[PDB]
Amino acid sequence: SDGDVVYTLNIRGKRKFEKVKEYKEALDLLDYVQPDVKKACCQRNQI
Amino acid sequence: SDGDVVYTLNIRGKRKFEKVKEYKEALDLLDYVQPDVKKACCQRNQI
Amino acid sequence: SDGDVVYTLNIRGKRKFEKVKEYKEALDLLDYVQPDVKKACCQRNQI
Amino acid sequence: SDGDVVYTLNIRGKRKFEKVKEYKEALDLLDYVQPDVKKACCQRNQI
Repeated sequence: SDGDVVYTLNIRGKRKFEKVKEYKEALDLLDYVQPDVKKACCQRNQI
Repeated sequence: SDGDVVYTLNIRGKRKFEKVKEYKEALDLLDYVQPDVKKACCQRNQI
Repeated sequence: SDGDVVYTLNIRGKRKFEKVKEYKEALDLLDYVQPDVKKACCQRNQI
Repeated sequence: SDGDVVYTLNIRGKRKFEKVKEYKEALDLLDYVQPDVKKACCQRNQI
């Protein structure tokens, strides 16, 4: 249910942000695509 | 391109691992689903 | 030198943010405490 | 009490790993240095 609560994360440091933002993008995509793509992803490039 | 180079990450601590593990899944997914779903994701649940 | 550049990351979704926010805190901490604590941390709970 | 349980995370992909490993490093540090350093970090480079 908690997927639209805009939680701002002011990350001081560009390089630092690049890491975190990569995680937020990844989390947003995790919460985006079908659960089955995750299974197929598991056997695509995951371990 | 480095997406199939098995890099083991021994994460001591269950709760800790749970955080990283989802990140690795999220990253695996970032490199999995079509770039267009990421665009649509941007307008689905991203900011 | 990019460690003090405020890069806002609006993370929609509480649970999502909780993960990334802990990552930004963790990164901010990586970029804070003494380098020797990292060595000791490496052998404290890191692998 | 879950900070010393070795949970291996085989991250396929170097670039991917660099991100997650940075998270695990950061998480390990979060559970390492004193909670007061986090407070001071908060007002050192955190937002």
